Amino acid sequence: GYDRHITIFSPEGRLYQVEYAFKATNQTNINSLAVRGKDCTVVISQKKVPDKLLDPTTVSYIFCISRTIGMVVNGPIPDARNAALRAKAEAAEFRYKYGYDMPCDVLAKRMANLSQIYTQRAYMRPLGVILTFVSVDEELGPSIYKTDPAGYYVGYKATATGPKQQEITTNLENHFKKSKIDHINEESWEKVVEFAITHMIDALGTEFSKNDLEVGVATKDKFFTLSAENIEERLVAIAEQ
Amino acid sequence: NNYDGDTVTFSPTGRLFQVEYALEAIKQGSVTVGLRSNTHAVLVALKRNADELSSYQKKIIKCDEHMGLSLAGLAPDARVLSNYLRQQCNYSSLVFNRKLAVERAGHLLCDKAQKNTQSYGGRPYGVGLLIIGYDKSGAHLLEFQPSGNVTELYGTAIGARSQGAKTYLERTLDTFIKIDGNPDELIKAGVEAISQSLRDESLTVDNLSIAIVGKDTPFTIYDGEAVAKYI
Amino acid sequence: MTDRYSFSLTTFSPSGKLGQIDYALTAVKQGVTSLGIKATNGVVIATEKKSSSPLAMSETLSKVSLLTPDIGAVYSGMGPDYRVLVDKSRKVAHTSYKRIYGEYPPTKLLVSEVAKIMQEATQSGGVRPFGVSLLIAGHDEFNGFSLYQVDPSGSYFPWKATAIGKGSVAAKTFLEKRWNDELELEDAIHIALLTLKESVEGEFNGDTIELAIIGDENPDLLGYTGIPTDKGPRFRKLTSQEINDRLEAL
Amino acid sequence: MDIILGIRVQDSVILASSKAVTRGISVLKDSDDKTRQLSPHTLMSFAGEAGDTVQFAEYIQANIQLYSIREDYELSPQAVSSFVRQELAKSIRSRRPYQVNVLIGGYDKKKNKPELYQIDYLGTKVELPYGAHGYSGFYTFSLLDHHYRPDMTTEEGLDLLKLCVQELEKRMPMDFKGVIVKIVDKDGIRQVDDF
Amino acid sequence: GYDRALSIFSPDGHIFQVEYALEAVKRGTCAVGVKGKNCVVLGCERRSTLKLQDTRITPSKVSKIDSHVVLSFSGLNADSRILIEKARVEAQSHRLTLEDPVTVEYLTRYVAGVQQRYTQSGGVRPFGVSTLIAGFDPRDDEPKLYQTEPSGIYSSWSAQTIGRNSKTVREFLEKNYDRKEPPATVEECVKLTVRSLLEVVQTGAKNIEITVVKPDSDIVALSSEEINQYVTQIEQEKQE
Amino acid sequence: TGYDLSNSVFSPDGRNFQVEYAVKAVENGTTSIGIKCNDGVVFAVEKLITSKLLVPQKNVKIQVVDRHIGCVYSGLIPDGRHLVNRGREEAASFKKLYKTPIPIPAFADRLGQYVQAHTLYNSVRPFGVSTIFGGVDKNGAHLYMLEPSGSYWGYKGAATGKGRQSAKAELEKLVDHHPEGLSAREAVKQAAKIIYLAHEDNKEKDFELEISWCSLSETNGLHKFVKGDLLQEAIDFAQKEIN
Amino acid sequence: GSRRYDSRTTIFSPEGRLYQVEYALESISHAGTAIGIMASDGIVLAAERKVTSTLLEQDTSTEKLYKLNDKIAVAVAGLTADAEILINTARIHAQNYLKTYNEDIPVEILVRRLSDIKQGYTQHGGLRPFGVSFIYAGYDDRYGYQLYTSNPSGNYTGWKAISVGANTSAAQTLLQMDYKDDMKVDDAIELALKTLSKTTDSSALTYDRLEFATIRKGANDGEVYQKIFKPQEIKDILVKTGIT
Amino acid sequence: QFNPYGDNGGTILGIAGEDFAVLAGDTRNITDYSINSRYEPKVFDCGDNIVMSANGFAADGDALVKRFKNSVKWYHFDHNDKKLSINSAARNIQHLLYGKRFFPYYVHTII
Amino acid sequence: DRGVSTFSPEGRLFQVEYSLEAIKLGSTAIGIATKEGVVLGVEKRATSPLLESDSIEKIVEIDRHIGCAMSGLTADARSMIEHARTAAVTHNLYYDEDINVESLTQSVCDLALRFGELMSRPFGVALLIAGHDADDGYQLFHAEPSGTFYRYNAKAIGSGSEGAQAELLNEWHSSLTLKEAELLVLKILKQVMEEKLDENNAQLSCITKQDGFKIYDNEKTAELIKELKEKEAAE
Ligand SMILES: [Cl-]
Ligand SMILES: [Mg+2]
Repeated sequence: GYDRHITIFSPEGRLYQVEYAFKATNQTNINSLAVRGKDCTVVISQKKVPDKLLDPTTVSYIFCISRTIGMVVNGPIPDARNAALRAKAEAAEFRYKYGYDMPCDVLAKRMANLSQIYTQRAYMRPLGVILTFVSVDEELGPSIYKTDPAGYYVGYKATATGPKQQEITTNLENHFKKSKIDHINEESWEKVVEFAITHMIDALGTEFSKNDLEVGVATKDKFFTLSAENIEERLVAIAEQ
Repeated sequence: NNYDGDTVTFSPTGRLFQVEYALEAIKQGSVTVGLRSNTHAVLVALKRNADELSSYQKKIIKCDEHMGLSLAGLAPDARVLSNYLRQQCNYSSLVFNRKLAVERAGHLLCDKAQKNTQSYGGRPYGVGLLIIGYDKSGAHLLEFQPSGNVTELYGTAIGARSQGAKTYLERTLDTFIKIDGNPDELIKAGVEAISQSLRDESLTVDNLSIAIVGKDTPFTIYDGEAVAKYI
Repeated sequence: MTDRYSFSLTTFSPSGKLGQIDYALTAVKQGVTSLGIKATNGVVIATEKKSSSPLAMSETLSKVSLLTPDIGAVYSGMGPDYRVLVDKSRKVAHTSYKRIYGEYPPTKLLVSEVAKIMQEATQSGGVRPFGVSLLIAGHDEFNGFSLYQVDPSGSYFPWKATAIGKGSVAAKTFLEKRWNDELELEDAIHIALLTLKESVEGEFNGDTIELAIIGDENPDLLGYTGIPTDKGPRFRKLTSQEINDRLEAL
Repeated sequence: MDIILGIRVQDSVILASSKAVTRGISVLKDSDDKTRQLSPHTLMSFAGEAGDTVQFAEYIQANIQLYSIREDYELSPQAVSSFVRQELAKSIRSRRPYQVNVLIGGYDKKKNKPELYQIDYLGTKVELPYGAHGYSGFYTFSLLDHHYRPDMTTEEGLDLLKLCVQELEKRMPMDFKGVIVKIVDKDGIRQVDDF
Repeated sequence: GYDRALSIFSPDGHIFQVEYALEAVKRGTCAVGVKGKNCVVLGCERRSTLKLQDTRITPSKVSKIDSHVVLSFSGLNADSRILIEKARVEAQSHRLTLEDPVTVEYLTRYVAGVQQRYTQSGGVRPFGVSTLIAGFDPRDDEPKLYQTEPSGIYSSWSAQTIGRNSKTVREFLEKNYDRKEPPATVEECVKLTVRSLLEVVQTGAKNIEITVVKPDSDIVALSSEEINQYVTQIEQEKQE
Repeated sequence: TGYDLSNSVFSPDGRNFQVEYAVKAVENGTTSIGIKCNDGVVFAVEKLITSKLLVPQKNVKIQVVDRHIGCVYSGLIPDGRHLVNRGREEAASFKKLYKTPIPIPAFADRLGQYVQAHTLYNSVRPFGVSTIFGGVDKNGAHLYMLEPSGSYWGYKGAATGKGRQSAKAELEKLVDHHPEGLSAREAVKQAAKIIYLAHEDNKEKDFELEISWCSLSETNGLHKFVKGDLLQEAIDFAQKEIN
Repeated sequence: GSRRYDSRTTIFSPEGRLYQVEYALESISHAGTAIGIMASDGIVLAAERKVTSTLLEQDTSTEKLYKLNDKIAVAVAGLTADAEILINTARIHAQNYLKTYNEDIPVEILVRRLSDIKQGYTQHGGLRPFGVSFIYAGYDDRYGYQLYTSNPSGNYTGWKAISVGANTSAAQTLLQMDYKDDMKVDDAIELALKTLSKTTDSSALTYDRLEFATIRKGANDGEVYQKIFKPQEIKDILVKTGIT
Repeated sequence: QFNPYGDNGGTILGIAGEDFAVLAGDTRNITDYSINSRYEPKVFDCGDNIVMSANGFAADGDALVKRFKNSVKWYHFDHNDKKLSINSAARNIQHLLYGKRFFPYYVHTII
Repeated sequence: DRGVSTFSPEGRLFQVEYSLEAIKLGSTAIGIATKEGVVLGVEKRATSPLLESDSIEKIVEIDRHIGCAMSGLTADARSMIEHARTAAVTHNLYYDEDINVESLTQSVCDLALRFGELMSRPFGVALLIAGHDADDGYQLFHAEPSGTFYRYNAKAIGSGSEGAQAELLNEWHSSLTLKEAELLVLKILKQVMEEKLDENNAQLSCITKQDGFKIYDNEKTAELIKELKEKEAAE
């Protein structure tokens, strides 16, 4: 079965290399989560630093793609950085060609089209990553758009990705059943970050220190990541609740 | 076994079999020896004939006035690599008015061989080379292998039964290293070294090949009646 | 590096089948049901918006796409393959037609171009076939209303009405019973909604159903006034509300 | 090069072409045949830039001969003329164009009619009862406008040609060393040996 | 571009793709060439599982390369068109630059060279075609007949046959052709050519084609009636 | 199966076995290390003395990139050279366009993306080296380690080769016993010790030590080799500690 | 590298055959039968559609018969998609010839070039052959009315009457039996349909499962007309020969 | 506009005896009315008992001599240290010069 | 399958070794080098009596001072000869002199290993290149598809070669006259040939400094064959 080694159809109409690329997605054993506020979009991901010899500051799976767009990756870091560099280049070229900042959903589509090609063309393998793009779009407002190795993409009210993704997903589903709305009805991003961390704690059943987490925030006209000290402030605020 | 189909494949233990098979062609090749003092560097090569009617395959090729090599394995591959080396020595002269450092010659051969070990459709070079040269930092001897690995030595030997000559040189180190300002004595030590690798045969006039380069001696080749002096 | 796969990945087996086209069709079989019905004064194309998670926003995923102002497409099979085909189909309508003749291509010819792209993925070096079947509904001045199906092989056929994917065999039977040559557009929409309810299992409403028409011109959708011979697109995606309106009187 | 004429009569096409080849102040040759047989019932005369003329003629000849062998069939004069026009029309927008003017005289065996085509270096084709290239036309066109009749015999056409050559020998500045005359009819191509 | 080495050596030193190309030639309809004292005759079998043919328009098996040289073949028909086209182009190019038509040896050597080239070029298979090439050199009356094959080896023949059951007709020609005295006339040479085909063919009905080539571009196709006369006369003599 | 015969093929568990086999070639190589210090980095490597005939000091393995970056690697030596040649092209290009010498994190991704690119196609083989590299830029000192998969991170200390585990353990002690920092001259000595300690895993042949370093104070931010008095001083420190 | 996955589409079998050509012909043998019959005063093209569904739009459809130029048409047996690629090539090639020579392309020349393109796919490039067999029906002023067939090997031959696709063995014997040289177009029409009627894998022949075309001299004096029959016209010709 | 040529002056002279030959040239190098060098040799021993001078535009002359010296070097490599005859050197230099027929070496050459 | 440029575990290129087998199947070719000239002889081996044997061209001129005989897949030799002629003529154009025989041979041998995934396979033919030059006198070279060439005093290649080579080992001495060498080639050919040697199924040639490379007519070889039988009958 050489139909299992390259991206051609199997007799049941399946692409095993694409399916096996989805399995590489969880190789890092990290879970990510994204939600939308009124003004903002927050993305949180677990930060696991096993080796003591590592420089913890260099260990990251969140990327600043453009001034406005941020991206968290679920998958091995080489493929992750490969996708990050490409997305940065694509976002820059878009601005140069068309005279405005590339929207989150359009970058998502473009990267999804790129992933689709690897599923159809044989010489290119799929990247073993899932890319969650976040921004506050100037037309669409707070935005989450996610890409996978199949070349599939869609916008989300909120989303999660990783080994224990389903727990987090249903946790969020249940909140939006109750809340009755499309987003976190909150003024400040600080409290939306607090929501994100809180519901991650419930769904995973685990506690986090400042160095166990990684947080990206998108507001109007900038996406930025939080330092450990900014996260510690956030954890403290949750504990005093 | 299942992983020796081409050079682009690693074995499960991390080996490159096509490179190792290329290395094997060197082992079947006729023996050749390299050694050097502080003033001169010598190549001695045992040449191989097809039969009694045939000539003896040349093993030594001149690269520049101050550099040259001996070969063991696929001869056309040595011709390719020696030609590349001639060009590199030449580029250094024409552009920089600079004799090519023997060490840089090593690096350039290493990088040329390596590209054939990482790409599909190609093949590793099937020859090993011994490069001697006298440059701005004295006498030098280099051992090239088609894996890409190049090594600087006081002396060595490659080819079939090269182990005899290599142990002799390993013993004789402290003596031959100080044969300074005497060409004929360093050559004798080289001929004696190659003799440890002979079996059911000894050195004849059209069988033996010597080359020397050093302080005030351009790289030159001795064959025929000009080697009788050393048998 | 470089694409060293310059040879065909689809080849004839001893029996004469082209395996990858057959397997592509099998991928289409697994896909969600979609259909099209051709009325006298319009065409309807419809499908189910089968969401992946309720946290997804299924409005951001458009299964029915505008190709030209008078041509729309829907599919069954692999979504990402469909997405790039729509991208390529839009561009080819311009490069190989509009930029030459100053007008949009007629349905059959655009369909013809899409089929060409799909045929080439069945023979060119180093690619697999597209894993989709398309239904393309459209209008043009000299041919009127039309509906075409395009398969992974690159073959296309004109249809009065048909369905593709999951429950196509059943849906095609239900359409044979109901279709006649005197159908008005509203009647075809009604039949489309009935035919589709058969194949949908979960919720059946304006948020789970995607449905567009090729009908009358829409000056209100043109974007400008002042050129009376320009009357606007015949392609219109029915709103979530518009669909629910017709399910009360189902 | 310089003088090439063509007259189409009732049953044949007659081509007349000057024999001189001049370079500088020297007539290098006075017996030059400025013509190539493309097929058994099609002849092409040529005039223009040195080198280009023969190079172009022989190139066309090779192509028409190749066609003849491939299909075992002779192209009509109309078809050959169209092929030749297209090559010149290509050439005029090349890096270095063929600066060659031609006349194609042929007998179409399907129609049983003679045909004369005048094509200049730009690729301008016209079918004519009589034609000429270069300065020759400035005398011969008006002369033929007067004397020519559509139903003339080959023999009458040759006399009409003598008139043309006589006038050119009287009023043209250069000595073109007479002409070689060739007739194209239902029986193919032949050369008038004394003119 | 498609690069694959399809024609390659096997452990026994054989190039199977060249040898399998020969199997395709063996399956082809028979072709024979015989050179007389003053002519060369090309004869070709046409397989008779095909009625409702239109012979006006169906490709004839003997092809004119130039007006003085002809080429026939056995093997894949579509392949033969490619060789025939190239040869025709080369024939015109030779006339253009040398100002002289090709010799039969030259034209043969060219076609043989094309065939050889397809046996050691990446991405292509060998031609499944062997050719008989016949004619007269310009301003020469000595007849010429050459054979080519997929490998690219070529040589001259007093008479030769290729294709299916060629061994049978080669056997015939070998005992019926005297080197010392070749078929003195056209009549004689055509007869020997038909006789050899009749060892293999069937009836000499819509089954045998004959083409005669004389010096100075004198090449004509014989038709049913005149061939039938040869078939008729040969059989009535044979009843002894 | 056969998932491990071609590079860039995902196995059903989601792995690229060819990259994993390249790691085996790395693990087979000699030990090399890197230690990040207060204002710099130190690199060291074990050079096996195959024979008396190897000219001492004359088969240099640590490589400089630009003027401020040091690279050392364990595994297939020519593969490491190919990677450094590429690094040199990348640094030259960056310098040419942006004027400033290439930042170390920027340089790390350039190698990372290039190595990762050799896991994307079956027409290339993955790199048979793990590379320890780093230097000093406008933001301070950086040490990186990069693997055949293209994966890399920043390190306080790093090791690879046959003695990787012995050296890792020894590096963890330094990190634990010096939270405030380790000085450049200190790190040169420790580096020597750790190589001598990691030589237990490779001990038929005796070896030649080779150290290099970039320090803002001690080398002006440039990459220099350690030889003469300072090398022997560090060799002696190591000799002491094994007895 | 990639050599692993190469099918080697352009090699010989040990018997000296082209696998991919053989298997393409096997593909073609399951396609709707197409028949061409040539008369003294015209040509008939008749072909059977692959089992139609009642909901297929029958009049706006073309699956079997295609117009190459005003004087030449083809009947297709095999993959439709493959055939359209070759048809556009043939349509362009006809226009190049007209542009070059100011004369409509001779039927054989067009046929040879399409056949040459097919041949190329069997000898070089490592791609699969086109799974298509054509019947060419056309007129030119050299040979008059002509029929040709080409197949994936790139081999072409001329015919008085011929079939391609399914049941050619049966169809060829029936044509061989009832064809005479002095035949007229209307007799040829009748033969074409009666042959399909007996060879079809259906219950009986109906208008909706047929495509039909003629090339007569039926217009105004010494000039040629192509008639691609509409559904209603086939329905009538089916009654007018007594098959329905 | 940029003029790629210059004139560096000087003059050269070659005479042949029965068993010898001389090639002489002055050592002055100039541009316009200035002296660049009073000693800049332009007659060179090229090996194999061939002497050569390429007088006119010095940059072109140095390039040509450099190329011919290189031609001798490779003649030895490729033809078993064979001696390059003066007649063979002459023909080799013809191809060196004519290879730049449409952008010439601005020199009068003597060997 | 497995790549064209692959090494065996013994350290040899499969494709080059397999081409050597094809060469063993070829017809016999013999060369002998003397101080008076070099002789080249071949077995024509017509595959049928109807084939006109003088059309079998297996000895070939490269330049006036260099000749060549072949054995193996002889169609593969065309382009090697074409290259050789171009190289020899080109050398004369660049240097106004005759190309050295060794240099010519080296140039041909460079083509040999330019194959892979350039041409698709090695050549399936070996060549005996014979000639004269001022520096090294009369020379004979055996050029293989491995890219290796050996100088020989005498050499045989093709099917009859191991038997013929052993015979040449005895018979060659440094003072052979040209005539003696001509007879030796004829003698050894008649020994190893299947069919009976005559002027039609074998061919002779030589290259002398004075007259250059000459293929012998069938009349001239016929007399040498007749002379050979008489010298063997007489002891
Ligand atoms: Cl895109
Ligand atoms: Mg792929």
